Order: sequence, then structure tokens, then C-alpha cells
Amino acid sequence: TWLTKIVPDLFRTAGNLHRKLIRLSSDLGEERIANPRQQLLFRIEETRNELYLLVQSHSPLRVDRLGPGYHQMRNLDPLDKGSRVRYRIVASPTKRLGRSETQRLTWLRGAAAEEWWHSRAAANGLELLSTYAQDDVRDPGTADRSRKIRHPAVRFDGEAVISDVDAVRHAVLNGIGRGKSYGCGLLSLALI
Amino acid sequence: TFVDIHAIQTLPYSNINRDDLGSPKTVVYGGKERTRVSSQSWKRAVRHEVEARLGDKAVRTRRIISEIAKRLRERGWDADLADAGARQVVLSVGKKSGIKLEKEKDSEAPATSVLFYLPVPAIDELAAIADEHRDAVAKEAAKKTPKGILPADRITEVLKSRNVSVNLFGRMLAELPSTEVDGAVQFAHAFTVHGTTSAGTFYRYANVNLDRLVENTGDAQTARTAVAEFLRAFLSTVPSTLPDLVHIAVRFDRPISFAPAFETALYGSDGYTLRACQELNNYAERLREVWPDDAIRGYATVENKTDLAALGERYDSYPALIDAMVAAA
Amino acid sequence: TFVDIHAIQTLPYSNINRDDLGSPKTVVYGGKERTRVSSQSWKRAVRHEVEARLGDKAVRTRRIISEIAKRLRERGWDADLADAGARQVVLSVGKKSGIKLEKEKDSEAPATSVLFYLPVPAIDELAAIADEHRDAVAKEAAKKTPKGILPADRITEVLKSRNVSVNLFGRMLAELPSTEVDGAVQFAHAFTVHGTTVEVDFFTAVDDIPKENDHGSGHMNAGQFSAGTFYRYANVNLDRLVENTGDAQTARTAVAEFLRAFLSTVPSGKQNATAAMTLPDLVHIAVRFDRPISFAPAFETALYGSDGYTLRACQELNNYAERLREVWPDDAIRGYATVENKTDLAALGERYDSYPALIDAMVAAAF
Repeated sequence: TWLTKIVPDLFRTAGNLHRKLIRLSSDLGEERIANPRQQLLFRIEETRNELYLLVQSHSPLRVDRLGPGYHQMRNLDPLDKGSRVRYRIVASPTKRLGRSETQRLTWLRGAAAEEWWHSRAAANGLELLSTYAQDDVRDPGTADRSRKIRHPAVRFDGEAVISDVDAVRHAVLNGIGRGKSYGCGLLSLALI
Repeated sequence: TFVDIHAIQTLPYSNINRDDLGSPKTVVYGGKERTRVSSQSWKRAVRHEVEARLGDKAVRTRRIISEIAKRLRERGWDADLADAGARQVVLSVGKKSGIKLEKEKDSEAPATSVLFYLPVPAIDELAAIADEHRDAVAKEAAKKTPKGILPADRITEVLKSRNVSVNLFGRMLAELPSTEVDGAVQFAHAFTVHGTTSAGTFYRYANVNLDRLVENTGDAQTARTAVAEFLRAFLSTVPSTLPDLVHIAVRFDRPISFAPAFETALYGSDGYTLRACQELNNYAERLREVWPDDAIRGYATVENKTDLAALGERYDSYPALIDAMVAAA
Repeated sequence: TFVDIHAIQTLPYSNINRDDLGSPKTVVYGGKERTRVSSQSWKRAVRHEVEARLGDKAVRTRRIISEIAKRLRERGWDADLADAGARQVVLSVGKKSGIKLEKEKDSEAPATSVLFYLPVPAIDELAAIADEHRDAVAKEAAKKTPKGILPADRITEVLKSRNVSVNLFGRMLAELPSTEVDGAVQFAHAFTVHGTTVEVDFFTAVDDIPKENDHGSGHMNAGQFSAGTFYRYANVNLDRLVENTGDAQTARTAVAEFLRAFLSTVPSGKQNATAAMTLPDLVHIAVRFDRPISFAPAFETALYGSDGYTLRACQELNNYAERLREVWPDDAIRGYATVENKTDLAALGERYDSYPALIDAMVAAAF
């Protein structure tokens, strides 16, 4: 993978955030499996002005119109088990259930979000997830370009001893939780 | 007259307190960032274990009116009279017209603007005071803007009642400064000995001002149980591991935290427990030489690799240490 | 004739002294922001520990009349005569008609406009002076606008009485310039050696009576605290303290008592939430005869960080003390006491094993 610090300017909506992330990468690929996760990822870091954002990626980004005045960028290749390292992350805990008139949506509170998350990591890296328990988007009018929704993210943080390296790294590259294209998924680690 | 307790305790990642964004709270101390557990959190864990073990519980609530309403409703009052009577309870006291209330919420009694902190049986006694004046409450319930009919002195005397937690940690009420109680415990923010960028070996410190705790409870025997119970809660509880080392000093002049001992962060690569215990030992030795005192010291440790001579007489167990230093005070 | 005391003292996430909005007070010194503890706060902590240890307490109060009223009421006066007599006490003195009073409050005696600062037994003596003249007070209590009947000279002589705290820190009265006492102590604002950014702790109070579908945290707020190694400095002008107390023996006890209070005490603001009690890492008492010199310029260049500031602060104060003794030659009796043994710190004079030994040696070196 490879990491960059980038910052869009004029961002009014989340979908245009997605599009500004894909229009700077020409050769794009998508390798999918029926039920498993798709194989960029990204995290919103400062949103009231322009919008600074950390991107994880496979294909190299170069500045575009109204981009940075420079191409930071580093290419990284990943992490010994038993050792603790800093984590991080935004995701959307949900419960899907039959809806009157299907619906994404202990169990809310800060304890089934912790249950949900450590479910997400599973045998990979053991961690503690900052529990949130509370973003809107609409289509920019372009045909076949989504529509309008709501949503709710949660950020999580600390050091996460990993129990399987290739598989937590697998999780780092695949992403944790739905809506990866709308801010979620990216797990960030650092040595303790 | 000052009992201060020091403690080194490694902690698991899950038990750490979080900030507003989910990251564990940190101090940039000694120039190096060190994760910390806020004092109010561990203090809350201590007060709940103390109330649960000593049996008497105090309640810090913004919704006192609703609770008085359940007691008046179980006394045979109609729901509307129970609500009007509890409003009379908070309306009859304070300088201004009444205790200020938050904006009214649909279907529920309004919360007071400030958090009341009173024992549970005192809330029930407030219900009894609103109960014996049921007819006057019924008459003021018919008026558009009822006034505080209940006696103010009786209610203020109920609101002055102190739990062990109130005696120990103090309370504050801005509208009723007569009820404010000075806390007898100083609880420091537990920070890591080493820089952390979570897990680590936290340093923990706390004071107990015996003169104020004896002044609050009045009798020295309940203060004695309160102190011993506090120290045991300090060692046992986790905000939601046992401390690696504990050092109770009974000092008469002034309490002294050993937090400067760990201002120079430990380098690492090796287990911080032995170096933290040995460093707290050297700082305790150097302070007893620099600041001479007759304070009764004493410690209890898991590691046996070192004698740690400066921390006073060694005791085999934490309860033996607590009993010896409380009996020494 | 000048005893100055320097001190390096670390405080861990204390926030002992807050501004008007709750943030710890800061100096932009050397171009870099450094949290500071105001001098009046640590001075208040010093005067209360000195009064508590030396036994005599002085009272800075804006409501003297009410206190004289309790003493006259315990002497057998009626409440109304006690109030009229205490009004006569403040009405009988000063250039103008009387000491000006704040707007009258219901049910309570009015507070004076300015803060009186006098020892407690002197207030009781004012009660005795108002007591002897009880009949004249009763006659003026019947008039609509009573005048100052009590003798002005006796009251002014009672208001001139000095406590140790008055002798040490001085007082100011604008209506009675005869009572003003020059302070014998210069107390500097304790700032950090290193630059400190204010650290914000987001906190919430949890409600104990739950409602459905809500953990129901009761309250939210952001309380800002900070930590660091403060530099502290203070002077004692022996000529003025000897002039104030009169006798050199009470000045000697006052100086030794002051220096010990300077080392022992802490501000005490927000200490229940954070135990900031700490002993200074290094203390350096110099007994200078020409003029006092603070080593605050030594820490104008803020320390960079990442490593423990205590050793570098002590070593830097050492180099600046050495440089100043070479640049400004003097026969001043120096001396220091330190916790760290990693360095000898040669310029700070003779080393003493303990703070009380150092205080006793330098005070004995000055009186």
C-alpha cells in the first residue's frame, strides 16, 4: 500500500469527496469476491475549511486542479505479534432488520459498539474501540450517481496487539465496516 | 493528619478513560506525552465501590423532581399532585423564587439546572415533607404560578445530610451554599511513568485530610472506617489489575506526591515496573533526607527483587498495610 | 540585607491558578508562551501558612462593621446598638465624613468600599473602644445623621497595629495613609522554564437516575490544565522587615518562617481534582548585600524538550549563577539544596543536605 496527506479545496458533499478521490487516479482496478470485501481507503481529518484527509492507496496520486501546490507521499510496505502499536479508525456500526413498508441501522450505547468492533477485528488484532453513538449526503444531480441518505460514523483508538499479522494487515488493506467510500474503513497503526 | 497513598499499577488497554473523540487522555509531562486516567473517573469508581461496600449510597442527579414524584406516587398521591408536590419541593428553597429548572420536556418532569448530590434516604425524607402538606400543595396546584409553600428550613436541613461519599469527596451547590461540604480527599490524575504513543505502568496518588474528614463525619470512628474503606477502594477499583506497589505514608505536616520522580520519562525496552519501583524508592529516600519528618511510612509490594528501604516498614499484604497505617493515624 | 530565594519546582497537570475563563495564566516570555502562577496567589498561600504556623492571623476584609457588630453583641449590646456603634467606628475616622460605605444591603451591615487589613485582636480592641462610649453612641443612634463621636486618635492607633503578614507583605489604605506599611517581600510570578501549550481535558458528569434509551450523562465541559517545571523567585528586604517589626529577633523568625513557607506551600486551586502537592526540585538561597538579582533571564530561551527539564533547568540556573557571579562580583553568602545528586552545581555555593538546614544556615548568616 502507500500513504499520502492530501487536501481538496473548492467539498460541499460526501459523494463529491469520493469523486475527487477517484478522478486523480486513471488506471483503477477492482478485484471482487462474492460476499467478501472489495479490494483506496481514506479518513476525514479536518472538515470545516477545505478538508484535510489521509489517503491509503494502491495507485499513485498526483496533484490536480486546485490541489496541493506539490504532488506528502510515501509508499509503505507493512509488524510483530504480541507487540502493541497505535490503532485508529472510523466505521458505521449497524444492525440490519426487516423494515415496515431491508434496513441498515446492549446491543446505540457504548457496549455493543465495542462488541461489534471486536467482532470486526476477530482473530486479527486485539484492540479497544472508541465508542461513538450518534453525516448527510445527496446526489449532485449526475445520472446514476447515488441519491440521498443520512448515516452515522464512529471513531476508535489506541494500541492494538495483533494475533495474526497477515490477516490484520489484510483487514488494514480491505477496510473495516461498510461505507468505506464515504469516509469509513481506514485503520491506522504506529509503533508504541 | 494527612494520609497519602502512592501506587504503581500497570493497566490493561480496555480500562483507560477516553476523551471526547475516543483517544485516551494524555499529559505532555516532562516534555513527553504520557497517557493518563482522569481523576474524576477513578474517583467515581472509588465512590461506587465505597458506597456498595459500606452500604450507603448517595445520588448525583439532575432529575430530583421525578424521583420525589415516584415516592409521592407510592405514598398514594395522584400523578398530577405528585408532580406538583415535587415542584413545590424545589420551588420552596433558595434565594430567588426557586431552584432554576431546565426547559420543560414533554411527558416528563423538568430537570434542575444543577446536579443535586444527596443520599437516598434524604430524598425519601423530602418526599415525606412534601407529603404532610398535601392540602396546601393541592391548593397551590390549582393556581397558575404556585409559590414555595413548604418550610424552607426543614428542606434545607434534609439537603444538608451527608453520605460517606459526601463526607469524603465533598459537594457543591451554588443556589444553596449552606449545603456545600469541603472534600477531604485529593485525587491526582494517574499518568504513565513512561512515554506512550494504550498500555503502561501508571503512577497514582491520593490524599486524605483527616482533620476535614473527622470534621465532616464528626466522630472519629466513622472517619476511621471511611479512611480504611477509601484506601482499600483506591487499591481495588478500576474505572471500567492489582497495583504493583503501594506506599502509604501518614504525614503530619503536609502531603507530598512523588510525581516529580517520574517527570524524566523512562527510556524503555525493558520492564518498567522494577525501574519505577526503584525510582520511587530513590525519590522517597531523597525527600526524607531533604525534608525531615516523623511521618509513619509503610509499603507493600509484589516484587521481592528489591528491599526498597526508604519506603518504610514492609507489610506482607495490602489489607495488613492499610490496617497498620490507619491504626497508626 | 537582601535575602533572595530561587526555586525550581515541577507541578504535574496541576492548573493551580486560573484566569477569568478557567485557563491557566500564561506569559509570552522569550517569544514562547509559558504557563505561570500569579504571585498574589502563591503569596496568599504563603501568608496563610505563615499565620497558621506563627499563630497570629490578620484579616483582609471588606466587611469590618459586621465583625465589630458580633463583638459588641457578645459584649451585651443590643443588635441595633451594636450596628450603630460599629457604624460609629468607621464614621469617626478619615479626612471626609467617614470611611465610605458600599450601597446598603438588606438585613446586613454595609461593607466598606476598601478592604481593611488588620490583625484579629486589633478588631476586638476597636470593639472595646466603641464599647466604652456606649451612651454617646446611644445618643447619636437616635439622630438621623450621626457623626463620628469616637476619638479618632485611638482608632487610628488601633488600625496601625501590624501583624507579621502586614510587616512582611505590607498594606495599603487610601483613606488612612498613616496606616500604610511598606512591604518587605518581592514575590515574582512563577513561570515555566519551558514552553507549554494549554492542555484541554474534556469532561462529563454522569446522571444517576436513568431514562430510557439514553445513558444520560448530565453535564459536559472542557477544563484546561497544564504541567511543567516552574521557576520561582522572591526577595526579603531585611532593612524594611527590621524596620517594620522593630526588633531584629522577630524579624529573624519572620524571615525563617517566610522562607520555609515559600518552600512548603502550594496555591491549592483545583487540588481536589488534581493532587499538585510537590516539593521544589532545587532551592538556592543567596544573602546579598548590594541588590537582589532574579535568575529569570536564565530561562528566557525556552528549553526544547523531549527530555526531563529538571536536570537541564538546574544546570542552566547553575551556569547563569556562575556567569553572574563572574560578571557582577560580590561577597554574598550563597547556598543551595537539591534533590538530584547527578551534578555538583558548583556555582550555587555551599551545598546543604536539607531545606531546613539551608534556611537555618542562610538566616543565621544574615542576622
